[PDB]
Amino acid sequence: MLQDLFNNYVILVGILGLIFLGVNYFIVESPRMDENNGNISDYIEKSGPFECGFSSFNPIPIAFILVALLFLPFDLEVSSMLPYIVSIYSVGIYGLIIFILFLLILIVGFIYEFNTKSLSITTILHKKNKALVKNLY
Amino acid sequence: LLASGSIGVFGTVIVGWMSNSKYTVLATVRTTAQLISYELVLTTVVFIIALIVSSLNINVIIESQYNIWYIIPFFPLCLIFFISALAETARPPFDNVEAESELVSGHMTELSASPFVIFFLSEYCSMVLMSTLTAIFFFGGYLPFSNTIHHLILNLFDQHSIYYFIIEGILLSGYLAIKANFFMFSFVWIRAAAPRLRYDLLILFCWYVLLPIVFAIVVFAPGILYCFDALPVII
Amino acid sequence: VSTFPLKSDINITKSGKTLLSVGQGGRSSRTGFTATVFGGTGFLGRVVVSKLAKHGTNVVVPFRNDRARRQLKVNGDLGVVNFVEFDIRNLKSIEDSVKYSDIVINLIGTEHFSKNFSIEDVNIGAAERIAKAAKEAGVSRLIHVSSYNANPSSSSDFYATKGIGEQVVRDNFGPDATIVRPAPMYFRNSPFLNELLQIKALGGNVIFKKEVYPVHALQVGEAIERIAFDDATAGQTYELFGKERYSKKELREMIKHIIHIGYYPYSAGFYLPAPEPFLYAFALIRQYISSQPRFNVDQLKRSHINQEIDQSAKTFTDLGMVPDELSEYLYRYVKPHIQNRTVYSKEDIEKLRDYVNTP
Amino acid sequence: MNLEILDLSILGFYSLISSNSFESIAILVATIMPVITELWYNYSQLFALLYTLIYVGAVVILFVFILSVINEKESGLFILILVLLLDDLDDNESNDNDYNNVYITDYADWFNNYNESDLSVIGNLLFTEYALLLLIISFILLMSIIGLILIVKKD
Amino acid sequence: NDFYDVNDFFPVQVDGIESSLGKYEEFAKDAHEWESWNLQNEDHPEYPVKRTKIRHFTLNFGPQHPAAHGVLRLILELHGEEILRSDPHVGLLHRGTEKLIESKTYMQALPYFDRLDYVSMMTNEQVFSLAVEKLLNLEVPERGQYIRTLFGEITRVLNHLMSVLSHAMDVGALTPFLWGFEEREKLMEFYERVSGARLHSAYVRPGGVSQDLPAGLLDDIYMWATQFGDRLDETEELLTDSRIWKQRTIGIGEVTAEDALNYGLSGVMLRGSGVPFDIRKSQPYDAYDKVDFDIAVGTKGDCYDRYLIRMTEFRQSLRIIEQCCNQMPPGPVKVEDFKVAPPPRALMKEDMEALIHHFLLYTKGYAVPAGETYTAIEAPKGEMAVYVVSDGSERPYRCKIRAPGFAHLGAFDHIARGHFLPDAVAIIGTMDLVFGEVDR
Amino acid sequence: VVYNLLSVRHNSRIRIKTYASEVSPVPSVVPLFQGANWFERETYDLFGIFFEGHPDLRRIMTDYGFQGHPLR
Amino acid sequence: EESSESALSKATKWYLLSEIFRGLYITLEMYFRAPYTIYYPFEKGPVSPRFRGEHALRRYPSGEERCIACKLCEAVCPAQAITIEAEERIDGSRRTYKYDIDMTKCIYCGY
Amino acid sequence: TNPTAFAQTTRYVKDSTEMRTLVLNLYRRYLRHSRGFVNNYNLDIPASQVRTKIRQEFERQRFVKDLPLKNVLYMKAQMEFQELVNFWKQQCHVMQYFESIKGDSFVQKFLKGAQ
Ligand SMILES: CCCCCCCCCCCCCCCCCC(=O)OC[C@H](COP(=O)(O)OCCN)OC(=O)CCCCCCCCCCCCCCCCC
Ligand SMILES: NC(=O)C1=CN([C@@H]2O[C@H](COP(=O)(O)OP(=O)(O)OC[C@H]3O[C@@H](n4cnc5c(N)ncnc54)[C@H](OP(=O)(O)O)[C@@H]3O)[C@@H](O)[C@H]2O)C=CC1
Ligand SMILES: CCCCCCCCCCCC(=O)OC[C@H](COP(=O)(O)OCC[N+](C)(C)C)OC(=O)CCCCCCCCCCC
Ligand SMILES: CCCCCCCCCCCC(=O)OC[C@H](COP(=O)(O)OCC[N+](C)(C)C)OC(=O)CCCCCCCCCCC
Ligand code: SF4
Ligand code: SF4
Repeated sequence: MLQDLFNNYVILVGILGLIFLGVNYFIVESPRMDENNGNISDYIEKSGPFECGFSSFNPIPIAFILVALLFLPFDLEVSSMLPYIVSIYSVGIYGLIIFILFLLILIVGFIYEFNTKSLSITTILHKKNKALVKNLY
Repeated sequence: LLASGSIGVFGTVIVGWMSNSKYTVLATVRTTAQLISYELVLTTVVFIIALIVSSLNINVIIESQYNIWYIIPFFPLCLIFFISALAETARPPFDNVEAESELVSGHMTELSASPFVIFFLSEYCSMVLMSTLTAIFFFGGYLPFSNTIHHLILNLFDQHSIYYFIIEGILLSGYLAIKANFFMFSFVWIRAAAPRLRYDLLILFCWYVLLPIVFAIVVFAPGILYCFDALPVII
Repeated sequence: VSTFPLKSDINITKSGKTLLSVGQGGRSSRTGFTATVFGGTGFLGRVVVSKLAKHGTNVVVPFRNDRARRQLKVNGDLGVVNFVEFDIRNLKSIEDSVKYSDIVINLIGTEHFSKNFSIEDVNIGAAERIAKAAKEAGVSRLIHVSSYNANPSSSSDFYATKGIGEQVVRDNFGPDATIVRPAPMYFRNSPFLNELLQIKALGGNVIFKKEVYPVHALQVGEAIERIAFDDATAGQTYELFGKERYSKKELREMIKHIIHIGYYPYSAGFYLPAPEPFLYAFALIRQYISSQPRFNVDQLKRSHINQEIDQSAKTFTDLGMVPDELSEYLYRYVKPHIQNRTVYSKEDIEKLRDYVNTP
Repeated sequence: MNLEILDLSILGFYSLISSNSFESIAILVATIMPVITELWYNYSQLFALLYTLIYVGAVVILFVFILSVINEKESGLFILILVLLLDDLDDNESNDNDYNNVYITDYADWFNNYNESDLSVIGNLLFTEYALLLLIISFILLMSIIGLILIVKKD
Repeated sequence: NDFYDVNDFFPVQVDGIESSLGKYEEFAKDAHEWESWNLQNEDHPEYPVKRTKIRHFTLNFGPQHPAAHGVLRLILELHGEEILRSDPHVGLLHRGTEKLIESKTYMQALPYFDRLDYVSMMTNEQVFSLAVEKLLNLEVPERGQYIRTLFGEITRVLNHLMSVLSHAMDVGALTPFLWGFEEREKLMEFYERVSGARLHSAYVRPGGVSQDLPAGLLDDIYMWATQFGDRLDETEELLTDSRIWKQRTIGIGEVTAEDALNYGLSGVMLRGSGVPFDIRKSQPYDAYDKVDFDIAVGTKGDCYDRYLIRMTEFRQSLRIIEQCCNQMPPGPVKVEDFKVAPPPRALMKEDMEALIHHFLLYTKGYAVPAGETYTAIEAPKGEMAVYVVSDGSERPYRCKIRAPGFAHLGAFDHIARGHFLPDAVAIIGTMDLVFGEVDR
Repeated sequence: VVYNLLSVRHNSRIRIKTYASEVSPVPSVVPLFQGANWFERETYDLFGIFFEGHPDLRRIMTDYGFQGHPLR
Repeated sequence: EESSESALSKATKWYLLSEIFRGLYITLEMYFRAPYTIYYPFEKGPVSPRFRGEHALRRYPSGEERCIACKLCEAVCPAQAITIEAEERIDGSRRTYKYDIDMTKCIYCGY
Repeated sequence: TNPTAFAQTTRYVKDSTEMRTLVLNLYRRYLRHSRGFVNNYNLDIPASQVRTKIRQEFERQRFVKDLPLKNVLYMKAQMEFQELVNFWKQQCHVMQYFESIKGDSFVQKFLKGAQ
């Protein structure tokens, strides 16, 4: 299988990257031509954040962290299913039973993280209600 | 194809991660997990189709659908593929990254001129690509809607002249284009009909609903194929 | 600024015009005058137009760059700042820029030349034609602006044309034409403080040995205000500059610490030393390849000339204004290019001067 | 002009000068890409794509995910080029000169009429011959799922 | 303090630290280098750690935001994503209408009310008319009251089309916005056909309405009314039963009945909490006592309940609008009292006393007997009321305007406590914050 | 100073009038009615009335550092 | 235990997105309808005789100005957009010699 | 509902001595945040002058005798602090606060219109 046609494509796309950047740099009118008030550098008002107009100045939930952390074990489970795809016929029943076992052990992990509700954001800080109880004497 | 897409995911989260704007840097932690979470679902669906043909070649998958289109046996995977495809391109209703009402332009609230176009062009190259990929995996790719109409049209040209091969190439890409257009239509169509989905309920959707189903099928399709002695081989 | 730009509410010009001011000097007030700032879309014009329109003096601003003049109007009330399209190769337009005016200011000038104008046509031809037309239009006062080393005998083209430009004004308008020769003016977005902050300064050692005196652009703008509104300044020449002597090599390094920019300044290209015969060659090429005003050959000769003070002319003490030192104003004009924020007072800046020269 | 050398010299230049964690994560991506590209050509196209799918797609974007969580706060040109040049001189990883100067070939044969990809053979052996290695791996993955939750989960 | 800040176990007495080569004090001057000799544990709850008081991440949901449908500066103090404290900074649209009304007669002060709630224009000027007519001891004739009910409900439909559909747009549904805003174009045509302005129709005035209805207006309100029922269904198609819409609203912004009455929440953000109160019933005004219509009361006090109540108030408006089309009487549209209502132009140009009254009404104004009042109506947003103080003169002495949105926005902190940033967007939309009324 | 109270119970409205001078404070009803937090914040901004017992009294309508109380 | 729907019916609607596919279908009905857009400036939206727009001072058919400088409009004008200065004309008529409207101060109210 | 940062309850003091303790305490609070005022507001002057001008405004009211005047000047004293800390004022306002600036002879005022 030849890939010299593919190589020229990758090279052209690499050339297309330089063209997109520089075409802006050669077609925009000179700062003097428009208003001359300054370049992007000195014009710090124009080169700044957007805060809807008013100038101002990540303790993320642990549930978000466990979403990203648990992505890695579940990704290596999916990527290790790749060898079974292109060899499903020649491993027969034996490799099919092994594959199912390879999935059951990982599912017991899915059960564990489903019961603990690890991914739920939860609301421990707020949403409290109480019963007004009179304390007659 | 899956490796190349995951490089683009790395490209998306980098936009905000080099910025101090609060709106732009907001759409990194939520952007990162949304793409991370629905990448498992998109990767597994592609692997189930690859398991039915026992080939990781795009051309072999398309040709394997001659007698049947994988939308008929694997209709649920097509809904799961299309749902996942929306999230990966950050299209609505999975729009929470660049939500105008929530985080303005998202990462693009600090982008202007060329960096805006290049990033905007990327979102629409993915839309065209992921619409073409749904055509390839479930609607037969470049295969004709009718073999008879395909045969009748091509009999009007002589196979010994280059005019025959232009017509076939126009036809074969035409079938793909019509199938792909229907899904580029559905990208827009769902945007005009579904309100945006909340992010916290969005991460729990792919993990607590989609992933168990996708692993359930990946243990289901090998079972049905083995039961009838129909394990696939690359001819 | 303050609250009233005048010392009296009645001001009679050389031409018998009696101008009566109304109001307290704010936006809704008027002074009765009508100036004409040429090159008001330039760096110095914007400050000069702003001060005049701030106190209700009608200002005619001839322009050629349509977009660059839009921001001039915010300074004046309704009907105050007026716009006249013009070109110095057109006479009719200039004869309409000065038609109704009572003060004419000429800030047009260049240190670079272009494919359509040379330095000879701009510093000499334009100023002459303005003064000739401003005289025939019955204007009482003309104020002109030239360089800080106006000397018709200079080998540099900038001071060759700037020096001759002074003569052709008084030879056209007459012996009443005021003249202002400001030092290098520093301000926000100033051409002077720019090249000191520019990172990749090619030929830095060749360019930055030139010595000058800093001067506030606002004080130059306020000085021009006092000159126009005073009739005792007619025919007088002003040499506006600062007290303390600063060299660009000192500034380019004192600035360097405020910017806070080890390996990087050498790797980033902050220092780009160059043999002079190359600089004369590369700046030669960009005159006909670059479409933008680049650091050209004539500017190179100026780097061999320090600032000269023509001691026979006048200063700020004639105007009763204390010149402002770059010590107290350098910091606030580099904050755009700039834990706890590091703030430099007058003492902090002067101490920073000591460190640069200490080996 | 083996340009793969110039990519690493740039990479070796920025590894000596990186200060924050943004550049440190950049060295990771700037190292896998030469690893992937030099595997795509020459040795193994299958493991170039496995690296992209598993390293870039899975473990690299996790680094930038936690860097946004952790924090973002806070030499001389002669010594660097001197070190890089000194690092550049001696690049022979092995000292068997004949093994590095003499070329070899293989002879093909037609005895293998059942031609299938490497990933076919790897699956053939991993799911049959070394099914213990495969099963322990799912056991190591299982411990991580439990291990991540016990370390990080608060309550 | 401001800049920084600093047991479950037995207090254990350890005395006599000694090693094998000597005692602690014999090597205490070197133990600063030996880190296994640190007597200070880093896990003890009494460990002094001088940690700075880093402020919570404070996002500026500033005015330049599609959610801020006016000029709002919402300051959100949150732990992570769940919102701890929110500080709305209103006043960016404060124009001092209340100061300006005191310098203008009652007829000139009327247009200041169309500019409070931009979208409920005619109900704004209905509450100023009711208050002044109450002070004037005058009553609008029968036809005038039906017109103010007819355009009191056209205005209510106009408001909810703006409020419900822009609320959906923030949540994500872009299309239902567009469909409804063509109905707004069709309804604004009735505003312009009777008054001459699409938005700020100074139509309702103290004493009645400006002019009579043009011929054929009733036949256009009807022809629009026959079709409009299907326009609400196509809105309820995309939103009412959508699981994504119900995930964005059910359980979001819950308000108890005790909390609603305490914060003075009125209109729909009080019937969502289950209280069946409505000002068209408590103090019926301007022919609202003649027509028959129902009201809808929530039970969960969340955004989904208020969504349903508004969609019911659509269909109850379309039920009143038809009756006003059928029960419209003939007669004068304004008080037959030329000392408070300008005479017709034809009579002005022919009758001497009409010319005198036309003259004094447009220069001097009409005097209002001294006293004060507090007139409330059921505005589309909620309870809107004015406190007008008269002094026997032709200009109001005081006019306080009680805008429903202003009292709602105060309760935003009490409701948003314990919600995420995408949930704040829903709560603002469910409040209907047009900031002309908030910053009157 | 005028207060308007609503009784959803019996469908009634009552009005409380209480005077005040420029320097004499007035009790804050925020401990009773939470809805008066902003209505008292507005009255001070536009009348300068001292409200004793208000948890957070500040400008709500006028600009920050606005001198003088407009409705006087 | 009191839900009328069976478990399978509730899950078939849930897994197959019953109301969403309907929601798409209603949106697709609009695709085959006549849009509302008019092509301004080649067409104009409806106007009525009561419409308020630009101001104009009128005349009698004989040509004399209609305004007798009575200053009524100046006194009604809520925004004080009108400035009238008047005197007896050269021939004795009660006419105005100065009449301005600050069109940036008028609220287009029709008083 | 909860109050915002650096907020205080509004209580009408009835003792003169009690107020001065609050007045003196508040003064250091202004002084403590002076460097942050410069940093947050990007002021062009060192923090020394910021501490300088704070003190002057306290003295301006030092000699009030009647008590009811004392409270209101203290009630508004806290409010200006609270707005300054929380970055509620914009940079334009704070600059103009510290950017503020001998009378002319009778002839001079007469010459230019006087007042
Ligand atoms: C298609 C091209 C994509 C790359 C475009 C950028 C090219 C610039 C050169 C950087 C890449 C070289 C590879 C070595 C990594 C070096 C990263 C580094 O040290 O910082 C570079 C960048 C600019 O900062 P700089 O001034 O150079 O260094 C001092 C800044 N305090 O500091 C920054 O972090 C700014 C943002 C740069 C983010 C780049 C992310 C890492 C690169 C990944 C994409 C390319 C993958 C590597 C391919 C080449 C490998 C040799
Ligand atoms: N630090 C400084 O800036 C110093 C400058 N000077 C001199 O002061 C004078 C004013 O320059 P400055 O305002 O500071 O900065 P600029 O150089 O930007 O001002 C040049 C002005 O002259 C106009 N000009 C140049 N050529 C033409 C032309 N053919 N036709 C019409 N107008 C033309 C320009 O109009 P346009 O903007 O539309 O191009 C511009 O308004 C200059 O002569 C300068 O040499 C002296 C000492 C210090
Ligand atoms: C066939 C391939 C195309 C459609 C694929 C998706 C099928 C969705 C319906 C199954 C789920 C379900 O729950 O179905 C059942 C549901 C709900 O029934 P119910 O509310 O109990 O009915 C009430 C009681 N009756 C039964 C007496 C009436 O019906 C539907 O909502 C049907 C929706 C049809 C319109 C959407 C289809 C067109 C979409 C675009 C096609 C190009
Ligand atoms: C066995 C057959 C397998 C079929 C596989 C298909 C499954 C698809 C998902 C069904 C589950 C579901 O819609 O779930 C809804 C989930 C989470 O809902 P929840 O948090 O659990 O609350 C509801 C359930 N309750 C009350 C029981 C707990 O969120 C959503 O609204 C996701 C909506 C995504 C719509 C994206 C647009 C569609 C584009 C494609 C068509 C053009
Ligand atoms: S002054 Fe005004 S109202 Fe009176 S006649 Fe003239 S235009 Fe008409
Ligand atoms: S329409 Fe304009 S000019 Fe006429 S009264 Fe109203 S605001 Fe004044």
